Amino acid sequence: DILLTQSPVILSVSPGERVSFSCRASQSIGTNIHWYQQRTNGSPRLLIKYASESISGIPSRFSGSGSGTDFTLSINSVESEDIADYYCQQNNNWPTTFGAGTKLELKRTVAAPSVFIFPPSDEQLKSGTASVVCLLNNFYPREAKVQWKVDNALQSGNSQESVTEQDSKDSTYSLSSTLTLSKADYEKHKVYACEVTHQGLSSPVTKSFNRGA
Amino acid sequence: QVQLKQSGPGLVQPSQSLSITCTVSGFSLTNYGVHWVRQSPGKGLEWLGVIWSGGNTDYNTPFTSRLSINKDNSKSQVFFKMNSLQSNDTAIYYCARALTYYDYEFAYWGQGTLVTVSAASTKGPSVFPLAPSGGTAALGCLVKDYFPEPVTVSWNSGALTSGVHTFPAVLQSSGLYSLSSVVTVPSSSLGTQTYICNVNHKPSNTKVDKRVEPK
Amino acid sequence: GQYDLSTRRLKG
Repeated sequence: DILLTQSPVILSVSPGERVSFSCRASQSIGTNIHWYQQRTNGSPRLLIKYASESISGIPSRFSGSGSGTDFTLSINSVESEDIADYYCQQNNNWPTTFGAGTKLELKRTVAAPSVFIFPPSDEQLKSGTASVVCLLNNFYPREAKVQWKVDNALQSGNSQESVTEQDSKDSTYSLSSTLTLSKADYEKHKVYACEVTHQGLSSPVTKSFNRGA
Repeated sequence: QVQLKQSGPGLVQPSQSLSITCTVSGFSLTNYGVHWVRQSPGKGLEWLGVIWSGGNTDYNTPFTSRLSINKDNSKSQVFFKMNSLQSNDTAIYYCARALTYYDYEFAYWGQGTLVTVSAASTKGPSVFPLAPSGGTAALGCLVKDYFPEPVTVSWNSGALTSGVHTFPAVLQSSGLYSLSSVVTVPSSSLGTQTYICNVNHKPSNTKVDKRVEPK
Repeated sequence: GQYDLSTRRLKG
């Protein structure tokens, strides 16, 4: 089968800049290549067919070139909703094969997170488990530290983080940190705090509550 | 216009078989072939096979002996069936249609069907409020202890979408998934507007609507 | 670099 090599694997640019995706084939495929866009939780979207031919409803800032083994997909003025992975497909040789994709990230100005903390609901406490959630909202860049403290004891190993993909509108990330503990442990303590470190804060922000207000 | 609607996601036991139905509208199966493509962590995008207008099938080489594609023109249905699934067959499966009847440039895609191959048992989630406590209030829902992926979450039956973040599910040590969905709203609307997260875990047909209020 | 079923996006 034809091996399609896409490079680089990550691509980070700023809005309005031109960007180019690379797709190289293991042997000549003429111009028998198609390009696809995949947004978060989306299905692939056909952008270019046969190296350079336009597709209905696709913005004109998408174009493609190349022939033989070296092919390029180009966006001349990157927009925020262009955040996605981009895939090439060959069909000169059966079976049709796809590249491994290139991720396109967007740069933007530093944005400090807004921090919120939620105690476990009384509903969940009926089940014998307590979840404490700390939300970091609409920040950039992605790197962030979340430190948990219970009665000034550092928590380690009993929290999990999840991070959204970049937002299509404002290019920010959001993060959730969930501290999980047994109800017995949760009842044996009072002060619950998440401390948040981020480039956009001059000093760490701590959101805390005391169990039972 | 042209649409492809696939059947819902689900669990399949190892060494067992997979069945997906693709229903099409905006065109006839007698005029177009329908392709099947999957997307997995192990191998990325993979072309699996196609059923053509006249009923002939082609299957990609590593699938000839465990893949079967059938259709019902009158009912606009294409049936995908694959035998003896293992763990690396966990993937999102799409049906797809090309621009022209004979070609392979896939301009129309189904929404995908996430198939999880595992010996474990299906379990619906519990939904718990994340209650609100610069005039912007955050609130959400904790969708906890379900298997397998995915779960869909919306707010106020689709009417609230601005400021919504639904985080990727994380696998807990229990082998069960968990996620939270959050939204920021004006705090002055908390006494006037109702906020409900609509949770649906189709693998277990568990549908929960959780009202989230200030505690 | 690997595709993630949770987000339908490439992660690492």
